[PDB]
Order: sequence, then C-alpha cells, then structure tokens
Amino acid sequence: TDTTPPTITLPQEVIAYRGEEFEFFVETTDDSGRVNRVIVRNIEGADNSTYLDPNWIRYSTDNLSVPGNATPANPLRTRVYGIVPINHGVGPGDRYTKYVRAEDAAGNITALVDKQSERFVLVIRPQTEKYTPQVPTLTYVQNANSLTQTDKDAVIAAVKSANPNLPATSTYSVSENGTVTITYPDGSTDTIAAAQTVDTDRVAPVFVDEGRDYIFYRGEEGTAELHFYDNSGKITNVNFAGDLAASSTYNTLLGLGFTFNTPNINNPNNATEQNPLVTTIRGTIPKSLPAGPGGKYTFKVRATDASGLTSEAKIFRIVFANQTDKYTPNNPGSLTGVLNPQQLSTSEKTAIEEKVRAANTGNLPNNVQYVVNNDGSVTVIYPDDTPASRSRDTITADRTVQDLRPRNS
Ligand SMILES: CC(=O)N[C@@H]1[C@@H](O)[C@H](O[C@@H]2O[C@H](CO)[C@H](O)[C@H](O[C@]3(C(=O)O)C[C@H](O)[C@@H](NC(C)=O)[C@H]([C@H](O)[C@H](O)CO)O3)[C@H]2O)[C@@H](CO)O[C@H]1O
Ligand SMILES: CC(=O)N[C@@H]1[C@@H](O)[C@H](O[C@@H]2O[C@H](CO)[C@H](O)[C@H](O[C@]3(C(=O)O)C[C@H](O)[C@@H](NC(C)=O)[C@H]([C@H](O)[C@H](O)CO)O3)[C@H]2O)[C@@H](CO)O[C@H]1O
Ligand SMILES: [Ca+2]
Ligand SMILES: [Ca+2]
Ligand SMILES: [Ca+2]
Ligand SMILES: [Ca+2]
Repeated sequence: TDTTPPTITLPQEVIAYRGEEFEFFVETTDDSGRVNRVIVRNIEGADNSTYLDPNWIRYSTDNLSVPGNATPANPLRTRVYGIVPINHGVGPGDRYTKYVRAEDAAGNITALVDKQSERFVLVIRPQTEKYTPQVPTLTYVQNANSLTQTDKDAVIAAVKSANPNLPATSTYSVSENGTVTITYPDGSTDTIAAAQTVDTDRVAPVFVDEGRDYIFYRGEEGTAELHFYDNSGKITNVNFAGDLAASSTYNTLLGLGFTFNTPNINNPNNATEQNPLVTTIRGTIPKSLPAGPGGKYTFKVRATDASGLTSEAKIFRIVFANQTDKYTPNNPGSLTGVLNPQQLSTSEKTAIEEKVRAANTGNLPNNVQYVVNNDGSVTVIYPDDTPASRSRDTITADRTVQDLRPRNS
C-alpha cells in the first residue's frame, strides 16, 4: 500500500509590492503519480482546516485528482496569486507565513508543523523598494535656487525620459531648487537630489564659425552655413542687429534680397555640439558691388539660450570675389589654321570661338563672352565683369592658332 505522502517544492520567501499583483507556483509530486488535493492555510486551526487569511491571497490547481498529474516530469502545479491592497502597511511586521499541504489518492497527507513544514513567507514591500530612478540629463537654468515653471516642466520631462519603466501612474514634483520627488501609486516616494537635476546656466552660446570668411562670387547665388551650439543644447534666438553698427550692415544685406533662415530655432534640443543650430544665409552679391580690398561686409552676431544668457557679439565676414577666381577655361580640341598670325581674318576668328565655346560647355557659365583678338588669343569675359572689378581670363595664341604659311625651299 502507498504509505508515503507527496513532496512539495516552493520558494521560501515571496516579495510582493503593495498595490501590484503577485503570483508564484507550487510543485507537487507523489511516488504513485497522483495527487488529490493541494491546500494553503494559516497555521492555526484543526488538522482538516482550510481557513486562510487575508481574503486577497488566492490559489488554484487546474488538474486535481487525475492519473499522471504529479510525477518528476509532469509535476502538479498550484498557482498562488493576488493583488496586495493599495493601503497595506510596509512595516517589518507586514508579512505572512502560510502553510502548504498535499494529499495523494490513498489518503497520505503531508505533515503540518509550525515553522518547520512546507511554507512560504509573503513579504509586503513599498513600490519604491522595487524601482531605482535613473539620474536625467542636466537641465541648465537662470537661477538654480529659484526654478521657473518652465524649468520645473523641463526637469520632469527629462526625468520621465530617462525612466520609462516607472509606473505609468507615478506623479512628479520639482522643488524650488530642482529636487525631484517621484511619488508611486502606493504613496511611497523617491528623490533625485538637485545636484543631479539642475545647474545654473553660466556659459553663453558658442559661434563655431567665429572669424570665418564666406566667399560670395559676384553674380552667382551662394550660401553661408553658420553654426552655433550651447552647453544647454538649446538656443532661442540668433541676433544680427545687436548694436547700431551690426544693425546697419545686416540691413544692407537684406536690401540686396538676402535671406537668413534658422529652421530649428523654435525646437527643443536644437543646438548641441554634435547636431549644432544652423543659420543659412542665401543671396547674390550683384556685379554692381566690386571685389577687392573693401569688397566685404563685417557682421556681428549674438545668440541667446533659454536661461537668457546672451553671448558677446562675435564676427564673420562675407568676402566678394570675381568669377574668374572660380573658373579655368578649357583649351580647344584642336588649333585653327591662320594664313597670317599677325592678323586673323573674320572667318578665322569665328572658327576659333566655335572651338573654344565647344570645348568649354559644362565648364564655364553658359553666358560667358569670348573675344578673339587680332593675334588669335582669346579674352574670356565672365558675366560679372565690370570696369571697377574685372573678371576675365586669357587663352594664349599658342593654344588656339596654327601658322599655315609654307616653309622655305
Ligand atoms: C504552534 C505553536 O507552537 N505556536 C503557534 C504560534 O507560532 C502562532 O503564531 C503565529 O505563528 C506563525 C507561525 O508561522 C507566525 O509566526 C505568525 O506571525 C505572523 C506571520 O508571519 O504569519 C507575523 C506577522 O507580522 C503577521 N502579519 C501581519 C500583517 O500582522 C502575521 C499575521 O497576523 C498572521 O498570518 C494572521 O493570518 O502573523 C504568528 O502569529 C499562534 C497561532 O495564532 O499560536 C500557535 O499556534
Ligand atoms: C560703434 C562705434 O564705435 N563706431 C561705429 C563704427 O564702428 C561704424 O563703422 C562700421 O563698423 C562696422 C563694424 O560693425 C564695419 O567695420 C564697417 O565697415 C565696413 C564692413 O562692414 O566691413 C567696410 C566695408 O568696405 C563696407 N562694405 C561695402 C560698402 O561693401 C561696409 C558697409 O558699408 C557696412 O557694413 C554697411 O553697414 O562697412 C564700418 O563702416 C559706423 C557706421 O555704422 O558707426 C560708428 O558709430
Ligand atoms: Ca504516496
Ligand atoms: Ca526606490
Ligand atoms: Ca547656456
Ligand atoms: Ca580664372
């Protein structure tokens, strides 16, 4: 006859967080392979007792009283589960020792012995003891002792972003100096100290292209890309009219129809070292302005961050240049024969221009004017050429002309 009770395997300690659900499994086997009952109960009561408290601890066995439910390979599984009430205590006495018994098909039941037989300890802990908040990226403010409401909202957002595994219903408050209090649904809390959340914004925005000269070719549309970042990574305004003198040159550039575009000026995180704020200046220096010593505009630009720290006016220049500096003419594919190198005919000059034009398509601007001189050399005149600023190239006669006179005897 089967005279042996079943074997019960279960965790000795189960940590349950106040307000959340818990669940774990009891595994029961017997030598006979069959178990008829699994029970969870308080230690007190008679041998036949099934009384268990509190009401929220629950349990269930899905396959009781069947052959093969309880062997080494197909153990009987009992689910113990429930939801800890939201107002439960979390003091050292907020724990529960409950006893587990099993009975086989021949009636052998496991022994029940206070503090000695099969049992688990259910310990109730606050939700804060389950989570460890990640420190956020620093938020830079005007005054670390007295944050504004947009500073507080900026800290909360950066704490939320670094902690996406905190409970959905967690509430957050930021103190006057930035100290973050995370409050969990059970009322337990957590604090991020001001040192890890905020700092007084002390450094103004950096103009990366300080002292740069951007070459604009007269008569050709060009662009200049200006770069700024900030330690906060946020820039709220770029100013080109800081003082009367900067306001005048800048106003002069707008008169020529230049535009100034900063597409990400109203966005957050728009100005970091890696991904800097970009101002693009776009326009054409007309040919009426000549290149040379005074062919330039000196600008002073200032940028401000969200803490209102404005930088000291910094400098860049637009520098005018002639189209000749940018282009280099191709030589024609063959020379043109001339009866007299001293003085080319009209037809001779015409064939030369045809070949020089044909060799430069895709290289020089389509509206370049070629002047074939009397000696067969070629003046290339670019569209921006003016008396006050010449923009021309020369192709020498030895690249365009071939003597066709016969040789002596
Ligand atoms: C049989 C014998 O010699 N003596 C027992 C005596 O031990 C028993 O006291 C209960 O015994 C169990 C034994 O596992 C625990 O020690 C009970 O204490 C705890 C628990 O851990 O379950 C303490 C805990 O702080 C309490 N939790 C809370 C939130 O207060 C619980 C809780 O009150 C109980 O689980 C109630 O359901 O008790 C200990 O009380 C008593 C039986 O009453 O006397 C002999 O039977
Ligand atoms: C503020 C002070 O103490 N005195 C200012 C004096 O600085 C200012 O003179 C202008 O200063 C700016 C600097 O902000 C430039 O240096 C101006 O010179 C140039 C330039 O911008 O490089 C010279 C250049 O040849 C000019 N380019 C042209 C004509 O193509 C330009 C251009 O005329 C201006 O940028 C147009 O605004 O100027 C220099 O004139 C004067 C005038 O604002 O006011 C005093 O009070
Ligand atoms: Ca047995
Ligand atoms: Ca915590
Ligand atoms: Ca700053
Ligand atoms: Ca040239």
